[PDB]
Amino acid sequence: NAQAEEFKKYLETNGIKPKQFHKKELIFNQWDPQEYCIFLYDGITKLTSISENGTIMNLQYYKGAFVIMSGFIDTETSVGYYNLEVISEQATAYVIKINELKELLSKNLTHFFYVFQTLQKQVSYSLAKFNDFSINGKHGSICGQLLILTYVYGKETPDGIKITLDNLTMQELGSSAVSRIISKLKQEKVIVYKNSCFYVQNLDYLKRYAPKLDEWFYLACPATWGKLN
Amino acid sequence: NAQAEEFKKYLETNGIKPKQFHKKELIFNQWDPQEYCIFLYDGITKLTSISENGTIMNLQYYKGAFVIMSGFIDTETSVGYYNLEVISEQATAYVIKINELKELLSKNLTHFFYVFQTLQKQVSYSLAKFNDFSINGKHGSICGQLLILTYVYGKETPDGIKITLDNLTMQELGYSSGIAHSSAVSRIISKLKQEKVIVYKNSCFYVQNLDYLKRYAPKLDEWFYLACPATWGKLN
Ligand code: NA
Ligand code: NA
Ligand code: NA
Repeated sequence: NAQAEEFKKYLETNGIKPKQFHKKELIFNQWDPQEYCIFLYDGITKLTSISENGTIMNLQYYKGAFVIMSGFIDTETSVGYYNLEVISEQATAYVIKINELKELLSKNLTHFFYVFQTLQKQVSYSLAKFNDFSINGKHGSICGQLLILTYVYGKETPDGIKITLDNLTMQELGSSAVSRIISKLKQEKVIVYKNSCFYVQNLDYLKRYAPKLDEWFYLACPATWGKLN
Repeated sequence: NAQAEEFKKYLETNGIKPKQFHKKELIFNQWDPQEYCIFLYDGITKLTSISENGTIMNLQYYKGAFVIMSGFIDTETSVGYYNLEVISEQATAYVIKINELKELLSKNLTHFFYVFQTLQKQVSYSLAKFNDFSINGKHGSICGQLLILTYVYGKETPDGIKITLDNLTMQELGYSSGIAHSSAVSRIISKLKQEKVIVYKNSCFYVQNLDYLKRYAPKLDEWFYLACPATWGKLN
């Protein structure tokens, strides 16, 4: 992603070094008083919350390249008691104190527009998820999450759209009601297991039940949307 | 709102004037290829998506002051086939072409942060809406909406905390909770009047048990505490 590679060099040329993380590590957590701006360059993470019970909740997924900010840019304070956990085997990330970021984004508007637009993609993603769930319920959410994975990691082949993604990580991403919905799609031959890999074979099925997330992808990632359309 | 009033001045000093919009008007629409940045200074609006079927989906709500951009600041293309409908009697908004915005947010950083901060409030608001819904479902969603309406439009009266809105439609109340049809909403509200959490009296909604709403809208209450601590402190 060109605009992301440019933001990478802009951070390095300004002295900011990357950092490695491993599965189940927290890049930022809900208890640190210091808030941070995260440039997830490589890997897959998830935003998590906790209730009074101590139930963990999964709220959002992020793949690199992308930006995640745990604090408001102006006040420099938490936007919510969230933790950012790595679920891939490794993840390369740049961690920036929010105050440090603003003098940094000031001296180059192009990178400001980059970060600014990542927030926009985030807003509309959540509204398309809500829109799809409002119509086709949890079955719409699952088909949407499958549609995203298909567009991002899918390669067209004779067996279908192979999800180029380790089966470990792919099993996690996809509650008891959640298990049954995924399997029924497997039952209906929407996504098939074959030769240690998973292939998507009824892309129209996913587009049908996650139509607003299919639009979000079209309006936000047209080039990635076009390869399989 | 200090930083919002300062954004108002910056626009008027650049030739951008306010515009009156009456109820049911669309400040931007999903069919207009021109995308805009909307600085809703006063009034109440809702984001909608209209299907070919002709059904209408209520996705988000905004009061002034706030900022709603229909296009991506960089590409200037649509972020989604959405409309911004006015649901208050009148509304006051500064309507800007996206390309003209990059020219202004360039010259001032301070404002650019302001609009940047609104986006952050949107994201964390949708995630808090979602969070409270996963734990407490439709009941929590409605509690959340009532709680925010209590914080923002709360006046202490002998009949509890009066929600100072007019024509405050029960259906518009459910649309904001993420609930489409009036059956479920009617059911939930019934249990709330029975449990003496709310009362429908002078054509209007009064809150009588604030702690109850906080109990089932914690993540949304935690959002307002972190997002609008001044307004949050009114009733805590
Ligand atoms: Na934090
Ligand atoms: Na194509
Ligand atoms: Na539009």
